[PDB]
Amino acid sequence: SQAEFDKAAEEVKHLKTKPADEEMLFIYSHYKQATVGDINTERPGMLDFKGKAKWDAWNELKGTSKEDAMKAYIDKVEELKKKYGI
Ligand SMILES: CCCCCCCCCCCCCCCC(=O)SCCNC(=O)CCNC(=O)[C@@H](O)C(C)(C)COP(=O)(O)OP(=O)(O)OC[C@H]1O[C@@H](n2cnc3c(N)ncnc32)[C@H](O)[C@@H]1OP(=O)(O)O
Repeated sequence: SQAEFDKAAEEVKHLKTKPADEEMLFIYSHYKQATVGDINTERPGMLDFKGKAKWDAWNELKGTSKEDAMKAYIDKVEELKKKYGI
């Protein structure tokens, strides 16, 4: 793992706003892969925007490598910074 990623996790959660879905979706899938990996949970079903989008976005990366997902995750947090603050 690469702690800077977790640090990014704190930092992103500090964003004075909850970013737009796409940006959220990226952080979510990247964080979910970066930490969990092979999605093995269920499909929310009930909700779409917050249930399938964020599950789908992660299923779409089901077999990735932590560290990479971290770089992109963190780099996304950096991108967010510009738009939302951090
Ligand atoms: C529309 C579809 C995509 C977005 C769906 C919503 C969830 C997206 C998670 C990705 C990160 C979102 C960051 C938004 C928050 C900010 O950027 S700063 C926000 C100021 N806003 C508010 O106070 C209102 C919104 N706040 C929140 O959502 C936070 O209070 C939050 C709940 C994130 C605090 O986290 P915590 O209480 O510690 O844990 P959970 O409540 O379990 O976290 C919520 C979901 O996010 C996943 N998660 C946890 N930590 C991270 C990091 N670092 N990156 C990405 N995702 C993270 C949790 O797993 C949970 O999702 P899930 O398990 O999929 O249901």
